[PDB]
Amino acid sequence: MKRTFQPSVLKRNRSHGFRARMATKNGRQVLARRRAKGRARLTVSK
Amino acid sequence: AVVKCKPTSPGRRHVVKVVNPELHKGKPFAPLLEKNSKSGGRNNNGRITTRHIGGGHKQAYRIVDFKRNKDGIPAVVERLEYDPNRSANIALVLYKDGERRYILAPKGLKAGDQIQSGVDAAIKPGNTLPMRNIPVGSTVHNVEMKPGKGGQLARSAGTYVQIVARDGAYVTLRLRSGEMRKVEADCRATLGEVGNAEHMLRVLGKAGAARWRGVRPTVRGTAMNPVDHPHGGGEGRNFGKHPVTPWGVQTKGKKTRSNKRTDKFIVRRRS
RNA sequence: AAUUCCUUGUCGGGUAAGUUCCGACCUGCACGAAUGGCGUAAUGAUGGCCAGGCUGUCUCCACCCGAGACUCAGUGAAAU
RNA sequence: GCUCGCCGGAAGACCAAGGGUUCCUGUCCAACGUUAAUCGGGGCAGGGUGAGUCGACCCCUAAGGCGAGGCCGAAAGGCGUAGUCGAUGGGAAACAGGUUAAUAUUCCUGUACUUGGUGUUACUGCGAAGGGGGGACGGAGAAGGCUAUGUUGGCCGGGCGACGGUUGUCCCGGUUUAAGCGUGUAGGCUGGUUUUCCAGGCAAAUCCGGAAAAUCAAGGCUGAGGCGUGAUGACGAGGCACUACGGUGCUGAAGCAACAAAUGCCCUGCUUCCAGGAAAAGCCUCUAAGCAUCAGGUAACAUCAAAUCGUACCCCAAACCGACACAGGUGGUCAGGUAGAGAAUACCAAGGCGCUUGAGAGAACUCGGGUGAAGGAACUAGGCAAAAUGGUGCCGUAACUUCGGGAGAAGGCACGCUGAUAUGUAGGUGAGGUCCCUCGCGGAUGGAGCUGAAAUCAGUCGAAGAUACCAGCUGGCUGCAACUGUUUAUUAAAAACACAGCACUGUGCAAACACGAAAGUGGACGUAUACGGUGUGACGCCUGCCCGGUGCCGGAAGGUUAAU
RNA sequence: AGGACCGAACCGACUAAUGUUGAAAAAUUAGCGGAUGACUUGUGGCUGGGGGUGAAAGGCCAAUCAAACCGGGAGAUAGCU
Repeated sequence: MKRTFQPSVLKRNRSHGFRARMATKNGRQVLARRRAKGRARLTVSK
Repeated sequence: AVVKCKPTSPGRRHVVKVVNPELHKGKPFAPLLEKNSKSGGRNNNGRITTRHIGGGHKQAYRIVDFKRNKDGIPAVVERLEYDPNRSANIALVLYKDGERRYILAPKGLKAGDQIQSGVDAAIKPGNTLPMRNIPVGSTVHNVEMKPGKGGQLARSAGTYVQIVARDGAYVTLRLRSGEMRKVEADCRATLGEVGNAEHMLRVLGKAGAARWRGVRPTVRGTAMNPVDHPHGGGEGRNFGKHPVTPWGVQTKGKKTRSNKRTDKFIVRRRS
């Protein structure tokens, strides 16, 4: 059957990317949480 | 021309169609078309507000001339054309100075006939002139409401507004719903009943015939479950309510006119 | 009767034999007129009954062809 | 390596999305492969992706996002104007041959084209954010011209057959060539031209639009294909040197015609229909301030420049989504032969694979199949499952019917092959020759060849001729729903939902109604023949009596009735 | 001509058998319905949790739906085990 994660890098970036995180306030809060936790992959890009 | 379709298929059994052979068999006047795309009933918020809107056929918006503020310049009528943005066919008029325009086609106005706006116009169908001048009893259409705002009333297919009494600076004219209403006397109006008076005789015949116009299915309220509609579920065909809209408010009788700053113009409400 | 409890109502058809089906009757527990009544050609992977043809569905199973089961060599689980 | 089998509208080939080295060579078999492994998409090492034309980047926009000022909002923020982004759309240009272990429309060879910059020569009114044209657009159908492609013949090279025959009305293979440049055809649209005048294109216009004359009637635009050139090249069965045996350098014949023919091109066409079928730029044109020897424009010539990013490889799959080397999912393009209506089906070509455990045996019992004596639903909740019908032609066809249907109703007869009619008929195509000729891609006659049903008469073989695959079971009575449709992804596909039609009801436009604290948006760039809500549900005969109750509407003499 | 008829691609899911520590957390095999339309599909976009969308099944909203997932109040409360 057809599963649920049918990938596309265009949609991936334009949905959860960095240029789309820092657009709203909650995005920069997400990045703040991650920079504080120490996560090495801040976003989904690359 | 109402044509009963031979009952070959079960979807063509009940189709009664209107074939006006004098419309234009071709393309429209391109410099008066403009991009008109759809919504589905979803405003800038994104959420559906008007229900039962969506899909259908694509259409282009014909800029139709409702003010008709070109006074003094006579105009021939080049052709009659379908308009899908509307219910009444549109005429393509050509003035003397070359300018072509789109007007609503009044009853019995064929190609090659002179129309003319202006306070000096002769009394006949087509002529747009203020209601100061048109006599009492004259069947007009495309009435304005504020001087200089454009036609707003008697715009549908075959509907006409009658002038019955001018008093002072106002005219009390009888709308299509039998309502009486006073508009001030500078508001322009065209003469005649709008054309295509048998937009009401046709039968769509099938369900696709209506979905072609972006008319989605209209689910009965009494089918849905009690959370989705006040009319709610219930084993068997159960109603026991008092009829309401999907939002609680009464229907089948309750009045909803609640605008006062325009009531001083209404004389006698509808039937 | 997608409505009827007594009920396998009573009568006729169809069956050697019919609680289901078809047609009348009318004592409608507890039908009924747009939460529509009655009738309705065509349509339906729709519910019920019947008939022709056909057959291992069956009286009643028999043989045969392949995949496993079985024996050998290699790898090698699971619930409890 | 020689056989055998399987797919062949795929299980072949090229991509897009996705992956990211899985690509190619050497080396290793500890771990991964459901076993072994010398093998591998595994480990280690090295190597490999070449662009002015292909695709991104770039110019332009759709739905849509962000959106300076702005309006709204306790703060955060919401909407939105100018703008600025956003392809899944519009915009300039390359083909054939060869080569590598792995790249090639990128490298090499031969032949091309496009867009700009600068400089010379000649002619010269050039210039927007503005106007106009154009780009610019639907469904369905019909056949006219063709091509791709295929078949047959001719021509060339080779063969004379392990077993009867095979010097021929025999067998096998080849018979390929583009972009570009030139010609301008089948077909499609279209009147042209010169002048005068103007309430329009925000202003101006020499352009579009409108009007009035003359004026000729054939001009113009578009356009598949063919033919010439590209090409005395390239490619070509080969034979033929050994040179490190892998093929390396060499020469290299024929390289034509008829017929059939697309779902591809003319065609963004033509006809018809109602449901009325994107936007902006690139491109041409007209002028505005501005500059008018200059600038700038046009044409030829000369040179320069075209940057940067991707290119390996899989791509219906062992490399993407499924925890797996998973019987599942995934969009586009190419589409050979014989039977065939066919992209079904069966056998095959190019090509690709035999599904990463085998070997024996031939028990019960389970899975997938074949056949069956006599009977033929007796089984059973129920003809569930299986059997049976299955094609084309001619005849024939019931009650009922909304006059369409029902209807492929039901039911009968024929079917192979050979010969004759007809050494191949009707029909399609149409050469050579003649005649015209406005001399070419012209027309008329003529019929050469090539292709070629269907039918009748006769004969002959089998138990059987729609011989395999493929391919309706049929008839009567009835309930519900008119019908086509949608629905519980993953136990319910229905009598449920929808529906066209009917009624009530609200709604006079800053409409009701809805999302919003609001701005505002949808309704709608719509106007009562319109829009929202509610019930019923095609069609026909109709829809009875009750306003006590609870609602809705209208009245309001009187009584009770809050803040103040 | 047509929400026409037979039928492949394409879209679905009526019956039966197998499977049910499956090849598969919904499939296979033999039949099956629509197949010029209220059809289907690729790419991008919009609607967000008492909310969406809903030809209406309380269905669908990342194998979760009579109120999603994640973090927090939180070591909620449990006269129960």
